Amino acid sequence: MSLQMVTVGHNIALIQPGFSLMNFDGQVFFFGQKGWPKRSCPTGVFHFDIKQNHLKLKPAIFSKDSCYLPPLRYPATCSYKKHQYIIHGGKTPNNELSDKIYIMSVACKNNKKVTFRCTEKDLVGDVPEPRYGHSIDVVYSRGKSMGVLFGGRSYMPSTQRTTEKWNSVADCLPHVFLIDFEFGCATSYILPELQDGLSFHVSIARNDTVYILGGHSLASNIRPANLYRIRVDLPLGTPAVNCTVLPGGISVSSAILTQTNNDEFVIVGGYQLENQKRMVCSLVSLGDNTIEISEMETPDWTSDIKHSKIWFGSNMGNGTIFLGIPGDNKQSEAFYFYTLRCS
Amino acid sequence: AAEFYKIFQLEIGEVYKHPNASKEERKRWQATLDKHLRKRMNLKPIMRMNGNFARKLMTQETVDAVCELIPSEERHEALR
Amino acid sequence: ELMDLYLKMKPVWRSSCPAKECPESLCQYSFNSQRFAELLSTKFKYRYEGKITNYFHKTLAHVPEIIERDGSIGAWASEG
Amino acid sequence: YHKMYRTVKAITGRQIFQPLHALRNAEKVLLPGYHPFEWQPPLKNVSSRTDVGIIDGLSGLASSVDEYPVDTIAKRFRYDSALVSALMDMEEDILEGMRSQDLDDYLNGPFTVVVKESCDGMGDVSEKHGSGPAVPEKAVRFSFTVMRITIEHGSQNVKVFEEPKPNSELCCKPLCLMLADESDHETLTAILSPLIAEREAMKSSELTLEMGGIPRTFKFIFRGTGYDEKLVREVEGLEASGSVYICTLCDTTRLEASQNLVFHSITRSHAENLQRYEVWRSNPYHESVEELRDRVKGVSAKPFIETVPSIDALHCDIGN
DNA sequence: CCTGGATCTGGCCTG
Ligand SMILES: [Ca+2]
Ligand SMILES: [Zn+2]
Repeated sequence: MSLQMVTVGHNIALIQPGFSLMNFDGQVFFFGQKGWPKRSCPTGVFHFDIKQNHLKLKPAIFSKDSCYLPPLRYPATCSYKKHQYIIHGGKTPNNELSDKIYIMSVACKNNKKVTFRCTEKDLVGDVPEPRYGHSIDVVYSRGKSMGVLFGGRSYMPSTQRTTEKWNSVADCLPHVFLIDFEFGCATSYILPELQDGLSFHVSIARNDTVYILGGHSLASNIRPANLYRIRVDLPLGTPAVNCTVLPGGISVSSAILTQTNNDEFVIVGGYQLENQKRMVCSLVSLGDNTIEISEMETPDWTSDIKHSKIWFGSNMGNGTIFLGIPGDNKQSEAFYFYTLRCS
Repeated sequence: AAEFYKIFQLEIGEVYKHPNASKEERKRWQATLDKHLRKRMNLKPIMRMNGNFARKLMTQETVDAVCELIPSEERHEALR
Repeated sequence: ELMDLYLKMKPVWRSSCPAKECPESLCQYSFNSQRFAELLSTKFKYRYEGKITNYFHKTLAHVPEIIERDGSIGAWASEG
Repeated sequence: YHKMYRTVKAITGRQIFQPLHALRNAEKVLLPGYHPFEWQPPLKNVSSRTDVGIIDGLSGLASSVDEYPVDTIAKRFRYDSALVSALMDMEEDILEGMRSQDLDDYLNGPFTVVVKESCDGMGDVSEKHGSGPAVPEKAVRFSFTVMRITIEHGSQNVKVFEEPKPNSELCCKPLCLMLADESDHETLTAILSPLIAEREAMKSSELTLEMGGIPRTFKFIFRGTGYDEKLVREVEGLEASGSVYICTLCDTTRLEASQNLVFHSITRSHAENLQRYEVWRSNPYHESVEELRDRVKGVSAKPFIETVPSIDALHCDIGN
């Protein structure tokens, strides 16, 4: 639980809330900059490098056949395994939502060079609506893979939306979607165990089971302490989706997931209420068919974190998260960033 | 009022126990005090001290908001 | 002669209706533009050979087309 | 005014000025949200409420702790309501204009208005003390004027009303005031997209308005001429001010404009920038980044305001 | 013994 302050060079004005870190082969990469991508880096993805508590954001070019994607501001990330990376949904800089799936993978690597490849996957069937704040995961059942997508937040539909309430958002429908990446097919599944919308939840994947927990429901304005488990088996016919409500859940929203050990996850960050901050850390020790969410010791927070109202971060991948604080009135550099080790 | 402002900024850093400090530690003490004064006393921060800032600063509510950021309590009763 | 060319060219993009305020300066804007261009290229070779500011390009290149299209430019300005 | 009225009524005995509650009650006749009006067809994503005045320009942007921190204050008029108010106070001018052109007064022909739009941010507007968000010390105003009104009589087109002093401060009618930064793109798009949605809806319909005992019919043409070069490059999606592509109206580059300097033609548009940004993000030809930018001519972002190809003259004077 | 790129770096364009 070592907590260190991290300085950063001349691109601190590029990190916004809602960024995303992809960990390719122990190397961290930044995505989701602020504003449309400048001529200093036309792709938008960067080389997230820290040593000696100093950070530098070098550019990272794409392949020839890749597609130049907009900087999504609240997407759903996923770690496939020919190792690749799945992003879907989120806000563009012009505040509309995107319904695409982009797949990120390394085209070539040279002596400290990287060139990604980004292709766009087309979804047919029950196409989910463009949204943000949701979550996607992949499961491995009977030697096959399937992308499970739970709902998030979006605008009003295109007939009920008026310009006097144009940016008003509403929680999505609580369906569950099964996305087949190698064919571009999506089938919705309505489940009676899931009644409310949910957004900014954390989701832990396994062989065939996903454990969604936390998450703020907009329509009734609560952060309910629930814990669902979705069991997906893949027979020859339709895949059978089964949600069972479990007890023992916690009540957060937009907390940060990290994987320290195998079958071991830490929950850090997020909010308990509006005026309240989740200042404790939840140790989630998995099993083959069990979830044991327990409280660990808390990391000694400094006084500029204990009195902020906002913070945000993501998972660097190697058991270390990277969170940022709003500095103060912009007037200097507007953000203080930290790092946090987890064993 | 500016002299008391410097006292407040020097008490949240415990300079009576850290008699040496860098530039950046003092800058961070100033930024922390600015954020907490805006959060508590609804005061935007300024570089040139005014008179209305001076009347709104020399209250007991501001020393409660500042005493929220001192670790000790002898410094609390001294500032009080 | 540079300033004479520029003052022959200014009341076309400044007039609120240049076809009914200065048609004589409007009807030969192309000749004054080319004369201004060759005097930038020849007598001022040390500054505008390989680079030119944007508003010089907008002023010399486009504005007969814009004044044919809309009718005025100073009416559609932004001083209001 | 209260001091002046109070001491004039105290000296003369008479009541020369009206007390300011009467001013307030006579003020609401001209503020937005007073008159009846009917769109034909109805406007998409626009309610038909006819009493909407000063509304929060956030338009219900979610201010919770879980998502993107917004820190701007905005107030605005609904666009069609403001166009109705600005058409209704200059009723007498339209009537006198058609009178002086040997037209009737009972005529209800389809008027073609032309409305000149302009937006520019400001600096050093000081933030106040007190409760509220962490507002930046910059303001952005969106405003419009009404340049010409042309009615069709017979076969040809006659004009009725003309703004006689078009760059006045008496005719730049305000529409939206936000405390944002025009450098920032997220909050700018978030505040400004309702007005663009209303304008895009209003571009393809008709307004029916009762003007002096007679219902008459209007339709609009919006021209966004009043933006400086920085805002046009930042909004229409082109590269910034120091690129190698210079002109926001054509595809020329800086060196080849230093060589030719006279012989060009206006080429850029809004729909062309839409097709170009789709070309940039779709990448249909698998080209590398440099030849992609050379194919797409510097378009590398999604435009979100249709701005006409024209030139601001004030900053042209200052630049020369 | 370069040398071919990484990387600054100061000038220029608009506010
Ligand atoms: Ca300005
Ligand atoms: Zn040009």
